[PDB]
Amino acid sequence: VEPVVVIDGKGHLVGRLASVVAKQLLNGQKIVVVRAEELNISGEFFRNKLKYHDFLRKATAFNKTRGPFHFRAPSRIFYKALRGMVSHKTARGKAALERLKVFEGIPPPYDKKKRVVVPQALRVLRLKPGRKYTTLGKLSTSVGWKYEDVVAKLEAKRKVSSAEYYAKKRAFTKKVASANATAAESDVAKQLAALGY
Amino acid sequence: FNSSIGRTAQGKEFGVTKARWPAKSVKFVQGLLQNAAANAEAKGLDATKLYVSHIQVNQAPKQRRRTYRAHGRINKYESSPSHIELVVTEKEEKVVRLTSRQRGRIAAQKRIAA
Amino acid sequence: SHRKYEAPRHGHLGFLPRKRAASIRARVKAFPKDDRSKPVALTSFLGYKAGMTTIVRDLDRPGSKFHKREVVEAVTVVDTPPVVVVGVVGYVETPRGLRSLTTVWAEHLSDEVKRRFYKNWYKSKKKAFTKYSAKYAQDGAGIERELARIKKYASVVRVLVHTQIRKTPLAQKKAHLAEIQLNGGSISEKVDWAREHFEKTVAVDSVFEQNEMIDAIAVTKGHGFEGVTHRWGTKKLPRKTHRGLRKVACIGAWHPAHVMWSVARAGQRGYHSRTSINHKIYRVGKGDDEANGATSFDRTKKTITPMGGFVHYGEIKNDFIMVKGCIPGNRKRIVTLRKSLYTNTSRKALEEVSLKWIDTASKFGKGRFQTPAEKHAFMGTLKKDL
RNA sequence: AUUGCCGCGAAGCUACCAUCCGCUGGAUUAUGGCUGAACGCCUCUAAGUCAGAAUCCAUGCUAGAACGCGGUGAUUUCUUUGCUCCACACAAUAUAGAUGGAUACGAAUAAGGCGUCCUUGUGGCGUCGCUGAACCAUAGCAGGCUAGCAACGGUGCACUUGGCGGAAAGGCCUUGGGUGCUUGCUGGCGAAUUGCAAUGUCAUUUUGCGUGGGGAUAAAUCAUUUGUAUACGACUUAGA
RNA sequence: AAGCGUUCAUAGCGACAUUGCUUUUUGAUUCUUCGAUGUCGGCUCUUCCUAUCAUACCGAAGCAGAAUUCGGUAAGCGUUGGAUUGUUCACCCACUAAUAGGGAACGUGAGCUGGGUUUAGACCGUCGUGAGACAGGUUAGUUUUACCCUACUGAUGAAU
RNA sequence: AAGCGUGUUACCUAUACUCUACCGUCAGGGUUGAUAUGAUGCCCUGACGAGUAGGCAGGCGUGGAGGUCAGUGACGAAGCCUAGACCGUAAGGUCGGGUCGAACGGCCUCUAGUGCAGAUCUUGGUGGUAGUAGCAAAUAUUCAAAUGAGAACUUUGAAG
RNA sequence: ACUAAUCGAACCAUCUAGUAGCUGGUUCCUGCCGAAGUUUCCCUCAGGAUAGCAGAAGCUCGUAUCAGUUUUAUGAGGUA
RNA sequence: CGUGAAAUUGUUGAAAGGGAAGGGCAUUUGAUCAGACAGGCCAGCAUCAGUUUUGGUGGCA
Ligand SMILES: [Mg+2]
Ligand SMILES: [Mg+2]
Ligand SMILES: [Mg+2]
Ligand SMILES: [Mg+2]
Ligand SMILES: [Mg+2]
Ligand SMILES: [Mg+2]
Ligand SMILES: [Mg+2]
Ligand SMILES: [Mg+2]
Ligand SMILES: [Mg+2]
Ligand SMILES: [Mg+2]
Ligand SMILES: [Mg+2]
Ligand SMILES: [Mg+2]
Ligand SMILES: [Mg+2]
Ligand SMILES: [Mg+2]
Ligand SMILES: [Mg+2]
Ligand SMILES: [Mg+2]
Ligand SMILES: [Mg+2]
Ligand SMILES: [Mg+2]
Ligand SMILES: [Mg+2]
Ligand SMILES: [Mg+2]
Ligand SMILES: [Mg+2]
Ligand SMILES: [Mg+2]
Ligand SMILES: [Mg+2]
Ligand SMILES: [Mg+2]
Ligand SMILES: [Mg+2]
Ligand SMILES: [Mg+2]
Ligand SMILES: [Mg+2]
Ligand SMILES: [Mg+2]
Ligand SMILES: [Mg+2]
Ligand SMILES: [Mg+2]
Ligand SMILES: [Mg+2]
Ligand SMILES: [Mg+2]
Ligand SMILES: [Mg+2]
Ligand SMILES: [Mg+2]
Ligand SMILES: [Mg+2]
Ligand SMILES: [Mg+2]
Ligand SMILES: [Mg+2]
Ligand SMILES: [Mg+2]
Ligand SMILES: [Mg+2]
Ligand SMILES: [Mg+2]
Ligand SMILES: [Mg+2]
Ligand SMILES: [Mg+2]
Repeated sequence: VEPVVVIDGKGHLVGRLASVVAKQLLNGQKIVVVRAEELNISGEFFRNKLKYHDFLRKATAFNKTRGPFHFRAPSRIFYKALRGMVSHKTARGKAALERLKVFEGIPPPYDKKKRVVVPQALRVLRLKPGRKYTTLGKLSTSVGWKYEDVVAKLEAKRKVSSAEYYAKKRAFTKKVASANATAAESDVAKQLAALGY
Repeated sequence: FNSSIGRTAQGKEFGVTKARWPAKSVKFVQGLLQNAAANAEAKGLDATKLYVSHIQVNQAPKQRRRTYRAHGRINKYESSPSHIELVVTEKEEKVVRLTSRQRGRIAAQKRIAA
Repeated sequence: SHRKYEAPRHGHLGFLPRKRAASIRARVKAFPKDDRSKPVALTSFLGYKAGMTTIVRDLDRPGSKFHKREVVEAVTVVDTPPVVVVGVVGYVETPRGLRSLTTVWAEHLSDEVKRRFYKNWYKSKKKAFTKYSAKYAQDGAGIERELARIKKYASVVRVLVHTQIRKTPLAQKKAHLAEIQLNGGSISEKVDWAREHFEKTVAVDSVFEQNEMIDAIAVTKGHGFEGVTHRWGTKKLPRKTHRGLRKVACIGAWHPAHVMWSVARAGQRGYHSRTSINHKIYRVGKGDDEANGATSFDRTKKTITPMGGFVHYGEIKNDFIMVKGCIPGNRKRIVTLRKSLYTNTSRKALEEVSLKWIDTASKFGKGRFQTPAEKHAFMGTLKKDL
């Protein structure tokens, strides 16, 4: 129902999240995906590193600059998966892909915006317990992504400011809840309770 | 008509790299510019407001020559002449159909606005 | 079928494309890692390549057949007058790379650096930095605010310096402006150092010292369009070869039905950015000193300049770096000398070098005299009128 | 004498025929190990884990996306009165698609949130979830005019106080009073005929044009010139 | 796995059998091309494969050392100079860390060359009455076009 | 599991199946003392519709011929142009507008040198290529004046 | 080899539109029907004749004669 | 030098344009165009008919 939907990419399975977003984009919903570096791929880190190396070796033989581009960043690995689920050579596919933004970490202005999850694509729900899985940050670093440290540092800074905001919100939520509980057992509250509210 | 022309810095002002200095064409055009100017102030037109409103080049019939080729072959060796014409000009200085609902809405807006 | 005789490939595939560099000033693509413990120092220095000459020195290298025995070594002289600090830039870290947050300039800029911002200086109103210099008006509050922003942010701090090209025998008149990373101390110390050094000159002896291994970053000499024989080093085809022999005979197999990017083909040779490394500084000479070309074993009161001047360059009136061997680029070319990216302890490095003699005979011919007085002594008097 | 021939011959070009220079970190393979079950023993393997190849990825080096980006300088009147910002007035232009609100901890999931207390912990106790089926908002000619009661709250709008925010900050939090509304409650008046429905028009983009209110007063290219450049373009210099 | 290996099947081998892989051999086919896809070899030059000759790190040995041999990861990096032959192939000399094997229209002829096959001249031998024949020998015997598109190498450049 | 085996349902969509309409084809019928004059007509009923080579049928178009429309036309025939209009499944037909200048149609019949995208088709015309390849053998031109609209190139002088 | 850019029999014209089992092309629309590459013979094997498959014209009659089917009864066969 | 087609070309106008272009079905947008008031256009509801699709519920074996 939101005009823009911000998905926290942490602990999601890359391909099941990719299909979800591809359907959302084609159906006209603007999507921003944050914390791309925290995306998961099912399977061992070695298996997924071997798969990327197999992807790396395919290039236009006579000119490597006109070939399959191998983007290293986690948000681009997600974007590549989401392409191929979107008919990206069409105008409709271009307009769908223009409804999507994928970021490492959470930059502004999405720091102070609600992040949702896709339970349909969450590893904690989908993947069998004990199954080995990969984190897209360490995969990306192992294949040449340079900015894991700066992303981690900026995310620690954001988490500190966010925890402080949450402490203030929790204090106000406490006060609000106390005032609403006190207002209960009044006449207006009892009439409200008879109506499911 | 510029395939395999050389490149010059004098094409810069026109947003191009391929520009030439066709002296024979320029002489013919400026001859016609002179004539049309003579015609304009013969008609009584003002000089300072004149601008080239129309200039048109057409292929005239070709003049045929021959060029001799290896192994006793003859090829055409043709001129590509021009018809040129130009004009210089002085620079010069709904009922709406509305339905009943639309008319009523317009009336309603007029009685609740001032 | 298979090649039938193995041979290494002609040319290096990592120095591609062999195209003209985007600027005559080669750009420093990596600065030395920053030790916050050491004091604030420049990481590079700007100089102009002057020429080359020979030296004689004793060789301190045990186990060699030439240990403690003299050797003759070619050296490259770079004319390095002091550079003027005229700006500071703060670089924040980003998941997309380093980003310059803001740039703070000095209140006064010289004409040689103001020229660098013009293409048509003689016709211009010379308006550059006129409104910026009014931000120093009352107390420089805006300047101090921008500097404070660099203190707060800016994980990397690079200082803007320009050469004093007017102190060179070059017709250019227009200074070269470059970003030099500033290593040492906190970010705040780097900003304080840069602010303290605005309008100030920094000498080359405060950045480099003798025996230090340094790197040369310069654009190579240009040669225009070159055929594959000399551009790539391929074999000359036999003498009986119809339709030319300075070529590659086969530019590809039938499939792939394309010419490979790795086939040697004619095109631009030279004028490439190059970063050559591990060049040992043999001398850090001062221009305000006769006997630049003198050593402790010579005592001939002569400067570094050859008789008749450095060919196509002129005389060395400024400070200079004498560096072993050859560096990329030609005479008059702006060169950036950068400190070593790594600590080298190869025992070719760390070798203290003591020059016995520096050649200053003419390089405009087969020069046989070091000084005009030595020429007078050998020749005797001549007929040239007094 | 088509460079007449011979010796030398600077400059330029140039030679493993000359000289200089050619970086150091991580992760791995094979393999060898640790801890260790399965299988009361054993076991490099299953879960964990160490070392480790001319391997791989970085550092470094080359190019720099001609539809990736950032910072900074100066930005044309005494020149058919130009440029720029703001405000309001009309025109035109379009819309990958407003139609109450994108409503901010972090981390785990064989665990957590919230609240409470203490001996401030990997604590005691209580409580919750089993979906946002939520919370917030939400009544009034697309929301009018007007009278009061109760409270001193809510919310809008500008003016304003301070603080924080650089990842792409361009937003968040506040202070003070002022000017509105308030459906927290009780009233009085108006609506009609768009005719039994017709999006029945309420949004946000761009560019003009006019008016009135601030603000600033350049360069680039060609031509000439250099040769660190060069097939030509291009490059790199100079010129009141 | 019967045997060889001093004893000992499997260090290294391995009979009798038997299961496969490969498409650089040659056969088999005749699907594409006969209003023509230039034909052997060499030269040049790039890249690919690994069934690894060398170099790295290793496991095993009938591995004391040295030298070797079998095996793993591994194609990152190299893999030569010559006499004779048109040779592919081969063989010898020699250097070497090594002189591994192959592909790419049996890579590569508008890139060359043209020694070979395979036009017409000519000689020989055998064969044929003869004209003539010979995957038998010998000698001589025109190697054409790019300015188009793409690709490649370099070089400009509108629009912000 | 969005993998493998298996089981259950829901659901998606063919020019196929069911129903309806319209077209055509085939078949079987109806209809004359006004069939309320179209009997190769009109109407009823049912079924059917792929198609190279090929067969047949009904039509469309072109040059000329007999007849008719006492047809059209200098107040504009024919021809040509026309992202203007209408009819026909279609071959095609008709109309408007522009250009134009002297003839031409409808219908019933007769007749044929009667319909083109191809034939390395014939003749003629024209492109892209392309302002491209090129205009480089024979040693070599230069200054001034005169002429002239215009002089590297003509003339004269000087010179090499 | 040469005999006018022509030679293992020149050139010009005619016979001559020489013959071709072979190559190429063979010009409007719609409707209905709709194949064969198999039999025999042939100096036959890139071709023909022949039969077959196909269309067209119908005719004699008007639900028969039938039938790429089964059942019942009765034969035959020498493959698994 | 009657008419004066096509190929090809100039100018003007419109439009589209990330390694062709052209085509089919459908619709949006723009431009352009015919006819009719003696019913022409587009719809809404009700009661039916034909063919279907999806619910609720009753009675029996
Ligand atoms: Mg590609
Ligand atoms: Mg959140
Ligand atoms: Mg990289
Ligand atoms: Mg050319
Ligand atoms: Mg000729
Ligand atoms: Mg090989
Ligand atoms: Mg030759
Ligand atoms: Mg040098
Ligand atoms: Mg010299
Ligand atoms: Mg153990
Ligand atoms: Mg680079
Ligand atoms: Mg760029
Ligand atoms: Mg061919
Ligand atoms: Mg292997
Ligand atoms: Mg071949
Ligand atoms: Mg050839
Ligand atoms: Mg070839
Ligand atoms: Mg030969
Ligand atoms: Mg070409
Ligand atoms: Mg060529
Ligand atoms: Mg299943
Ligand atoms: Mg049919
Ligand atoms: Mg006729
Ligand atoms: Mg007419
Ligand atoms: Mg037309
Ligand atoms: Mg007439
Ligand atoms: Mg005919
Ligand atoms: Mg035709
Ligand atoms: Mg045809
Ligand atoms: Mg030319
Ligand atoms: Mg004939
Ligand atoms: Mg049929
Ligand atoms: Mg016979
Ligand atoms: Mg045939
Ligand atoms: Mg039997
Ligand atoms: Mg039998
Ligand atoms: Mg005529
Ligand atoms: Mg005419
Ligand atoms: Mg035309
Ligand atoms: Mg293009
Ligand atoms: Mg289309
Ligand atoms: Mg019904």
